[PDB]
Parts: sequence; structure tokens; C-alpha cells
Amino acid sequence: GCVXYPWC
Repeated sequence: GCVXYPWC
């Protein structure tokens, strides 16, 4: 759940 994906 890395808010920013697919480009974190």
C-alpha cells in the first residue's frame, strides 16, 4: 500500500 505506486 505504498501511496505513489507503481512509482514510489
